[PDB]
Amino acid sequence: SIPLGVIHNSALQVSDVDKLVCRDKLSSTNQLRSVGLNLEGNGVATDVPSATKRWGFRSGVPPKVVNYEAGEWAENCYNLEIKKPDGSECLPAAPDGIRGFPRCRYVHKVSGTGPCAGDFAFHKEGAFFLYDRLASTVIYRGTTFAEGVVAFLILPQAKKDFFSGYYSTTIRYQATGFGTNETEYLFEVDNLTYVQLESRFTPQFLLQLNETIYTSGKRSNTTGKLIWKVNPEIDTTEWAFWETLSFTVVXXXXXXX
Amino acid sequence: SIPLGVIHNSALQVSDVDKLVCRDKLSSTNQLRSVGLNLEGNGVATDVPSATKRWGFRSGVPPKVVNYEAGEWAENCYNLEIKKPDGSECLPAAPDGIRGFPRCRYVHKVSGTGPCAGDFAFHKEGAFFLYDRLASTVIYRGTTFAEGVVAFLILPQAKKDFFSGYYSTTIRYQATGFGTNETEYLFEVDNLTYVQLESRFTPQFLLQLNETIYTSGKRSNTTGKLIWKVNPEIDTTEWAFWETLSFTVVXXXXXXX
Amino acid sequence: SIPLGVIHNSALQVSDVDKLVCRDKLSSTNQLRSVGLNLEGNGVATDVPSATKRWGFRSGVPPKVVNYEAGEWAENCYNLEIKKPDGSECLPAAPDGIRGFPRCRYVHKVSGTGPCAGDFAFHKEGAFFLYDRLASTVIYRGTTFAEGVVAFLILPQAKKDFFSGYYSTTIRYQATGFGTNETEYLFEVDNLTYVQLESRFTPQFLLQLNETIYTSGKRSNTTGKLIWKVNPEIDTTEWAFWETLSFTVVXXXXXXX
Amino acid sequence: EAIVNAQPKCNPNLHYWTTQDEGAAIGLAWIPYFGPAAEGIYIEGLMHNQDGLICGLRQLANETTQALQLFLRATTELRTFSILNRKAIDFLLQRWGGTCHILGPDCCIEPHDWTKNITDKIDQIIHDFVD
Amino acid sequence: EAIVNAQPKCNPNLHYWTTQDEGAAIGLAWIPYFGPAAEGIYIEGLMHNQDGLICGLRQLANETTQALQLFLRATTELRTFSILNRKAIDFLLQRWGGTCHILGPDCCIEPHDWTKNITDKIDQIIHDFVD
Amino acid sequence: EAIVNAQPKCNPNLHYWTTQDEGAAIGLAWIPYFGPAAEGIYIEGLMHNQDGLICGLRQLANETTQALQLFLRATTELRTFSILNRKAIDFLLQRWGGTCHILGPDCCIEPHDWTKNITDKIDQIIHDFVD
Ligand SMILES: *[C@@H]1O[C@H](CO)[C@@H](O[C@@H]2O[C@H](CO)[C@@H](O[C@@H]3O[C@H](CO)[C@@H](O)[C@H](O)[C@@H]3O)[C@H](O)[C@H]2NC(C)=O)[C@H](O)[C@H]1NC(C)=O
Ligand SMILES: *[C@@H]1O[C@H](CO)[C@@H](O[C@@H]2O[C@H](CO)[C@@H](O[C@@H]3O[C@H](CO)[C@@H](O)[C@H](O)[C@@H]3O)[C@H](O)[C@H]2NC(C)=O)[C@H](O)[C@H]1NC(C)=O
Ligand SMILES: *[C@@H]1O[C@H](CO)[C@@H](O[C@@H]2O[C@H](CO)[C@@H](O[C@@H]3O[C@H](CO)[C@@H](O)[C@H](O)[C@@H]3O)[C@H](O)[C@H]2NC(C)=O)[C@H](O)[C@H]1NC(C)=O
Ligand SMILES: CC(C)Cc1ccc([C@H](C)C(=O)O)cc1
Ligand SMILES: CC(C)Cc1ccc([C@H](C)C(=O)O)cc1
Ligand SMILES: CC(C)Cc1ccc([C@H](C)C(=O)O)cc1
Ligand SMILES: *[C@@H]1O[C@H](CO)[C@@H](O)[C@H](O)[C@H]1NC(C)=O
Ligand SMILES: *[C@@H]1O[C@H](CO)[C@@H](O)[C@H](O)[C@H]1NC(C)=O
Ligand SMILES: *[C@@H]1O[C@H](CO)[C@@H](O)[C@H](O)[C@H]1NC(C)=O
Ligand SMILES: *[C@@H]1O[C@H](CO)[C@@H](O)[C@H](O)[C@H]1NC(C)=O
Ligand SMILES: *[C@@H]1O[C@H](CO)[C@@H](O)[C@H](O)[C@H]1NC(C)=O
Ligand SMILES: *[C@@H]1O[C@H](CO)[C@@H](O)[C@H](O)[C@H]1NC(C)=O
Ligand SMILES: *[C@@H]1O[C@H](CO)[C@@H](O)[C@H](O)[C@H]1NC(C)=O
Ligand SMILES: *[C@@H]1O[C@H](CO)[C@@H](O)[C@H](O)[C@H]1NC(C)=O
Ligand SMILES: *[C@@H]1O[C@H](CO)[C@@H](O)[C@H](O)[C@H]1NC(C)=O
Ligand SMILES: *[C@@H]1O[C@H](CO)[C@@H](O)[C@H](O)[C@H]1NC(C)=O
Ligand SMILES: *[C@@H]1O[C@H](CO)[C@@H](O)[C@H](O)[C@H]1NC(C)=O
Ligand SMILES: *[C@@H]1O[C@H](CO)[C@@H](O)[C@H](O)[C@H]1NC(C)=O
Repeated sequence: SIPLGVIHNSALQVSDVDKLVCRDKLSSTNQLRSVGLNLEGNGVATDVPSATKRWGFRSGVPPKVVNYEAGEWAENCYNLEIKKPDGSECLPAAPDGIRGFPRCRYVHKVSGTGPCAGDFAFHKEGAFFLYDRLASTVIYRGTTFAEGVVAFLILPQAKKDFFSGYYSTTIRYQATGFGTNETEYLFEVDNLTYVQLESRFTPQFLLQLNETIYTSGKRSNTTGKLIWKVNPEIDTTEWAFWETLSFTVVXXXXXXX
Repeated sequence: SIPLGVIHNSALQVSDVDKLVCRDKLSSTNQLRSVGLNLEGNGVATDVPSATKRWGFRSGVPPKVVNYEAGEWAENCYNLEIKKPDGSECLPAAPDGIRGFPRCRYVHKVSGTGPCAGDFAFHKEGAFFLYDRLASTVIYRGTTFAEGVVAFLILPQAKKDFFSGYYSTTIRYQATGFGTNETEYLFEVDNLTYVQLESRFTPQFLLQLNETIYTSGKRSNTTGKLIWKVNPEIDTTEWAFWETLSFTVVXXXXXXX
Repeated sequence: SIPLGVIHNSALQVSDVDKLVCRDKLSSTNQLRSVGLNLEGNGVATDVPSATKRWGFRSGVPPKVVNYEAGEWAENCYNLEIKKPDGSECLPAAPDGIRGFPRCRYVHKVSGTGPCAGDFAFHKEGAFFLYDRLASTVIYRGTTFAEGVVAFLILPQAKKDFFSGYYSTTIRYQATGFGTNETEYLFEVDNLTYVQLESRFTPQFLLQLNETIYTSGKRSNTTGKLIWKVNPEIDTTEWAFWETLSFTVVXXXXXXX
Repeated sequence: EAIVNAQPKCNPNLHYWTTQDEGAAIGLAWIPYFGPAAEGIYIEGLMHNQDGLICGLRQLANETTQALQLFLRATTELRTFSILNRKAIDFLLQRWGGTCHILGPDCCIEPHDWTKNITDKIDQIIHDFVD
Repeated sequence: EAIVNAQPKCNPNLHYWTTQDEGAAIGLAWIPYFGPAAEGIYIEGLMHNQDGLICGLRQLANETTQALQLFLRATTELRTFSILNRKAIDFLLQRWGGTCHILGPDCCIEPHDWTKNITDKIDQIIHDFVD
Repeated sequence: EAIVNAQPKCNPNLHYWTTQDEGAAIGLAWIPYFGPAAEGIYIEGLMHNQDGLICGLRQLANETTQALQLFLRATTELRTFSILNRKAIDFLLQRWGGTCHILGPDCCIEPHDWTKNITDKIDQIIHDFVD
C-alpha cells in the first residue's frame, strides 16, 4: 500500500489507515497532505553532468502524472531542449496545465543534441520530475523541473511539535551526445563564447566566471566560436548548499590559468 | 470554505459539513446538488452593450472549469466570434465535451473585431460562463453561454417546503472595438442591412423591428451596406423579463422616425 | 441505480449500498471491483459478418468512457480501419491512453470502406467496446477491442466460495459497404490472394485454409487479384469455443471444391 | 449564517433544467445508438418561492463565488468534479473521524431505546428478588 | 434481487487478466525506466463456476448495462473513474449519515459485550449488598 | 513502522511553498480577471527539524516512491488526484465498515460518560428503595 505518515510520540512514523488506533483522529480532509521533497535535500549531486546521468530514454511505458499540494524551494532545477541530429524533438511538449516548478534559485537550461533512443525520458533511480504541483514520471520539453519524491501525511488538527524574496537565475548550457556515455557539455557565456563544463563547477562559480569574462573582456571578438577551458588547478568550492586569474589563447580553444 | 446550503426552519441557510448537528441527515450522495443560477435572475442588464462591458481579456491566469448538475432556463445567452484586426482568433475553441448552455430563449450571436489584449476573456465581476453543465472562468469561441454563479446544497431526503416547449431565437450582431471604451455594435437584419444598436433595445423590439424591415421593404436593395438608426423618440420598453413608424434615407446611413 | 453484486448464501445477488444489512462488511476499497465480461461468453456469434452487424454509426451522442479494473481473455477481438469512398477516415484516432484490449487469441483486423453515416460508431445492442481497462461507447480507429459489459462487485474480505502463455494471431479482412445491408467481406491470404468470407468460417478454419493455400501453391502468381470461393459443401465446424480438397480456376474468380 | 438576499432583483421562480440519472426505461432508448442526442436528455421543472428558497438560492450562489474561485485558483485539475464527493467525505469525517464519546455533543449515537431497554430489565432483578 | 442467467450460453470458466497494485518487488522492476512495458503488467488467473458465481457474474454485467449507460449519458466527465469510490461513500452514508439509534434496524452498533459487562457488574451492587 | 533516515545527507530545514485554498480576501483579488497570475499564488514558510520531522519526511517521501510508482503503473488515469480522498474513505471504512461491537478493539465508541450516567442513576432505585 502507499505509505501514510503520521506524528506519534513526537516522531514521524509510517503507517496507513488500516494500522491506526481509535485515538488517532481524522476529522477533515484538510488534515491530509501530499508534499514534494527535492533530491537536493538528500545530498545528491546537482551539477548538470551528474544530474543528467540519472535520466534516460525508454519506450513502451506510458507516462503517469500525480499531483502534490506543497513543495520545497529548490537551488537547482533543469529545463531541457534536446533534439536528434536530424533536428526532430526528443521530448514532448508540456501537456495542458503542466507549468514549471515554481521556486528555483538556479534553472539549468540545457540545449543540445543526442540519440534519444526511446519515446520518453524517465528517472533511472525511480524518482519523479516535479513541475507546478504535478509530478510526472517523464521529462517535458522546455519546462522547468526539480527531481524529487512524494510523501503523504495525516497532519494533526492543531500544532505539530514540542518546544527573503524570490530570485531565479537562468544558466545556459550546450550539449552533444545527450544521454550517452560520451556526453559533452559547454557552459554558455554568449552565443560565441563558451566554457568546457566539469562536475566540480558550482552555480556560483559559473556566475562568477561569467561575470569575470564580461568584465575582463574575454568574449569572442570575431565571428567564430571561442571555447575556454579551466585547467585542473583552479578550485571552485564536497559540502551541500544549505551548509555553505589569467586568460590566454592556444572554433578556437583556450586556457584560463 | 465553499459554502453549503441547507434547509432549516423553513428557510435556506449557509453552513458547512463542519457546522451541522446530528439531527441533520445525509444518507446519500443524491442529496448533494450543484445548481447554476443566471445573473439575469438577480436583475442585471442583459442587452449586448451592457453585458459585454462585464467581460475582459487577461493573461497569466490559467482557465478553470467546474461542473454543475442543474441549471436555469435563460432569456439571454451569448455566442462570440471575435477576431483581431489581423484576422487571428481572439477566443479559444471549445475544449472537448464543452457544449453550449442548453436553454436560451434568445442567443445573442456577436461577430466582430477588437484589440483583445490578453490570452483569455474573464468575467470582471467574478461570475462564471455557464455552458452545458460546465462552468468556465473564460469564454470559448462560438459556444453559447449564460453568465451565472454556482451553489451547493444538501437537499432533504423527501419533501422540501411548507404548504411550454423550448424555442430559441438567434439574434446576430456586428461589433468593432470589442472589449474597449469605444465599442460599436450593429444589429444584423441581413448581410447588407443593419441597425445601430443601443442599450435600451430589448430582444422583442429587435425581432419586431426586423419583422417590420422585411415586411415594409426597407432592406438594402443595392450591393452596398445600409445602416438604419432609430432616433431617441421611439421607446422600446426598466422592468425585468419575468414581470413584463416611418423610414427615410439621408455605406449608407439612414433614420427611422 | 447502478447494480452492485454481492455474495450471500453461496450465490451472487444484485443489491446496492442502500439494500445491505449490518452483517455485510465493507472494510476497504480493495473489496470493490469492476470487471469486464466478453459477449463471447454469453454465446454470441463472433464471426466478422455477424459481429459487425451489431455496430452502427450515429451523430449527436457524445462518446463516453468508463474504466474497469479486470477483464476476461478473449478468443475474438476486432480492429477497424474504415474509410469513406472519398478516402476520409470513418473512425476517430484512439484518445490519449486508450490502448487495445490486452488478451486476444484472434484479432480480426478489418480494413475497408463504407458510407459511415454518422460521427461515431456505437453498439446497437447497448454493449461496450472494451479496450485496455477502459470501456467506450464507441469504436476507435485501428485499436483492438472486445465487445462486452461491465459489472461492479463487493468481494468478501477473505475467501469467496464453498468447497499456458499468451499467443495472439492477426487475421486480415477487406470490406466493402461496411455497416450497410449489402456488406461484402474478403479474407486476406496475401495482397493479391483472397477468400470470399462467410459467417460459418471459424478462425481455425481460416488459418488452416491459409496454411493450405501457401503450401499447395494456390496464391496469385500474376499482378492481378485472385478471389477464391469455398462452395457450400465444405463444412468448417453451432458449438461455443470453450467446449470445442482441390482448387480450380473459372480480377479472377475461382472455386475450391 | 443566514441568507440575506441583497441583489437588485429576484426572479422568484426557478424554471430549471437537469438530467435524470436513470431516465429512459422505455424500450431501446437507454442504448446510446438509439437514444436521444445531446440536446434531448434534459428534464424541466418549475419551482416557486415557498419558504423564500429561490431568492435564498440566488443569494447563496452569489456568495459561494469567492470561495469557489479561490478553490479553482489553487487546484491543478483542469475540470473539477469532486466538490460534492469531498463534502460527503468531510460530513462523515466530522461525525466519525475520532472516537465517538456517547452522550457528548460531537457524537451522533442515540441510546434512547437502549436506556429504556435496561430500565425495563432491572425489573427482572430488583422486581424479581424473591425470598 | 437474485441473479437469473438468461443468456443463450454461459462459459462457466473465467480466464481473467488484471493488474496488481503492488506487484514488482524484485530489484529494480518497480522503476518505470527498468520495469515492464504496457504489455507486461498483467497477472492472469482462472476461476471456475463454484456457487454459480461466474454464470451469475455474466448475467450481472449484462443487467448493469442499462443503468451504467444512463449514468454515462448524464455525466459530463469524459472518462469516469469514480463509480466505486462513490459506492464506498454511499455505503458509509447509509449506515452513518444520520443519528445511530442503538438497537434500531438501521444502526450497526452491537452492544452484546456491553450488555453482559453491566449484567456482570450489577453483582457488585445487588450481590455485594452487605449489612 | 518507524522512519529511519538513510540518505547521504539531510537538509534539516524545509523552506516550503504551497497555495492557500482561501487566500485573497482583500478587495477584488479573488476575481480571476483582477487576481494574481500563475506565478503569484504561492505562500511560503520555513519549518525546522523539531522532533526530527523534516529528516523523517525526506525519508518517508523516498520510501513512498516504490508503492506510488506501482500504483501509477496500474492506473489508466493520466493524472491522478484521488489518492488522499481514497485514504479518507479507507480510514472511514476501517472504523465503520462493519458492525461496531462496543468495547471491542476495532470499534471507536467510548461509553465512559454513559457508564457513569447509569452508575449515577442506580442510586435512584437501590438508594431510593423506601419502605
Ligand atoms: C531512496 O534513497 C536511497 C538511498 O539514498 C536511494 O538509493 C540509491 O539507489 C540506487 C539504485 O536505484 C543506487 O545506484 C546504484 O549504485 C550502484 C553502486 O553503488 C551502481 O552499481 C548501480 O548501477 C546504481 O547506480 C544508489 O547508490 C543508492 N544510493 C545510496 C546512497 O545508496 C534511492 O535512489 C532513493 N529512491 C528514490 C526513488 O529516489
Ligand atoms: C454578488 O452580488 C453583488 C450584489 O448584486 C454584486 O455586487 C457588485 O459588485 C461589483 C464589483 O465587483 C460592483 O461593480 C462596481 O460598481 C462601482 C460603482 O458602484 C464601480 O465604481 C466599479 O468599477 C464596479 O463596476 C457592482 O456595483 C455590485 N452590484 C451592486 C448591485 O451593488 C456581485 O457582483 C455579485 N457577485 C458575482 C460573482 O456575481
Ligand atoms: C443482455 O442479454 C440479453 C439476452 O441475451 C440480450 O438481449 C438481446 O436484445 C436484443 C435487443 O437489444 C435482441 O435483438 C433483437 O432481436 C429481435 C428478434 O428477436 C429483432 O427483431 C431486433 O431487431 C433485435 O435485433 C436480442 O434478440 C436479444 N437476445 C436474446 C438472446 O434474446 C441483450 O442484448 C444483452 N444486453 C447487452 C447490453 O449486451
Ligand atoms: C511533517 C510535517 C511538519 C510536514 C509539513 C510540510 C508542509 C506543510 C505546509 C504548511 C502545508 O500545509 O502544506 C505542513 C506540514
Ligand atoms: C433550494 C432547492 C429547492 C433548489 C433545487 C433546485 C433544483 C432542483 C432539481 C429538482 C434537482 O434535483 O436538481 C432541486 C432543488
Ligand atoms: C464473483 C467474483 C468471483 C468475480 C471476480 C473476478 C475477478 C477477480 C480478480 C481476482 C480480481 O481481483 O479482479 C476476483 C473476483
Ligand atoms: C561508453 O563509453 C566509454 C568511454 O567513455 C567506453 O569505455 C565504453 O566502451 C562505452 N560503453 C559502451 C557500452 O559502448
Ligand atoms: C543568441 O542566439 C539566439 C538563437 O540561437 C537568439 O534568440 C538570441 O537573440 C541571441 N542572443 C544574442 C545576444 O546574440
Ligand atoms: C554574464 O554577465 C553579464 C554581464 O554582467 C550578465 O548580463 C549576464 O546575465 C551574466 N550571465 C548569467 C548567466 O547570469
Ligand atoms: C579581443 O579578443 C581577446 C579574446 O579572444 C580578448 O582577450 C581581448 O581583450 C579582446 N579585445 C579587447 C579590446 O577587449
Ligand atoms: C475611453 O474612451 C472615453 C470616451 O468613450 C474617453 O473619454 C477616455 O479618454 C478613454 N479612456 C482611456 C483610458 O483611454
Ligand atoms: C451572409 O454571409 C455569410 C458569410 O459572411 C454567409 O454564410 C451567408 O450564407 C450569407 N447569407 C445571405 C442570406 O446572404
Ligand atoms: C427577420 O425577419 C425575417 C422575415 O420574417 C425572418 O426570416 C428572420 O428570421 C428575422 N430575423 C430574426 C433574427 O428572427
Ligand atoms: C428599395 O430601397 C429602399 C431602401 O433603400 C426601400 O425603402 C424601397 O422600398 C426599396 N424598393 C422596393 C420596391 O421595395
Ligand atoms: C437492404 O438490402 C436488402 C438486400 O440485401 C434489400 O432487400 C433491402 O431492400 C435493403 N433495405 C433498404 C432499407 O434499403
Ligand atoms: C501489402 O500491402 C501493404 C500496404 O497496402 C504493405 O504495407 C505490405 O508490405 C504489403 N505486403 C506484402 C507481403 O506485399
Ligand atoms: C498464412 O500462411 C503463411 C505461411 O505459413 C504464414 O506466414 C501466414 O502468417 C499465414 N496467415 C495467417 C493469418 O496466419
Ligand atoms: C500458378 O498459379 C496457379 C493459381 O492461379 C497455381 O495453382 C499454380 O500452382 C501456380 N504455379 C506454381 C508453380 O505453383
